[PDB]
Amino acid sequence: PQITLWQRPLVTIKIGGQLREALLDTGADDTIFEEISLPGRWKPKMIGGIGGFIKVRQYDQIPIEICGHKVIGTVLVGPTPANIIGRNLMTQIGCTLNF
Amino acid sequence: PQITLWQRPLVTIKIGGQLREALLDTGADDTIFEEISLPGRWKPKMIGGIGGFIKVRQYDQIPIEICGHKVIGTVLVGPTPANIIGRNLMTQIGCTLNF
Ligand SMILES: CC(C)c1nc(CN(C)C(=O)N[C@H](C(=O)N[C@@H](Cc2ccccc2)C[C@H](O)[C@H](Cc2ccccc2)NC(=O)OCc2cncs2)C(C)C)cs1
Repeated sequence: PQITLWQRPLVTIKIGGQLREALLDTGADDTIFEEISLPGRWKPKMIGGIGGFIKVRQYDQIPIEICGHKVIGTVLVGPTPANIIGRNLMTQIGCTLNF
Repeated sequence: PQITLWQRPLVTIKIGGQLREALLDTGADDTIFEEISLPGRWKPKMIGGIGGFIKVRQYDQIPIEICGHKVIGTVLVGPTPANIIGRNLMTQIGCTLNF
């Protein structure tokens, strides 16, 4: 579907049996969620943002449904104020920018 | 044109007679530049993001050229690690997300 930018580009996604809304963020290399429960092993990691850096957990090969699209990738879990779908996953649903 | 997301979506801009590269950021409501010199008055403002918040100057009605597209809008200047073009200007050039 095509989405204009008069409003924040929110998408509904399913991950680990949980439902959430996330922002399609072309300005984000990675995908991060605020508190969700994911299983298994992860690794420590720090993300750099506009206001500074945050410490997150890094999970790989995590199944994720973005607008009905099934894909798998690396998902970070950390203290973000907004759930974000990054380029690492937007690339997987074929999402592009147009103008 | 069309822009896939395998690489950060950078565009070349001209603003205040100065050249810069910026990220087409669908996850940003506003446009922010680190160190550029803009004329005129401005109003202090704070912006939030991953990592915390930062104090920035808010200039309105600033002529800016984005990939050859001449438009005008609010531009923030402040301690940001990367130049960002927000939704406030992306809508001006008719930029959309597609998948
Ligand atoms: C619900 C409430 C919390 C919300 N507020 C907002 C409005 N806000 C603050 C913003 O749009 N804020 C923008 C912003 O930082 N956006 C950010 C996402 C975000 C949104 C909301 C809250 C926190 C983070 C997203 C931006 O693309 C920044 C740009 C950037 C790139 C390189 C270096 C520094 C910065 N990119 C990143 O932070 O990349 C790192 C990563 C971000 N997410 C996963 S990895 C500013 C640039 C204007 C949206 S949702």
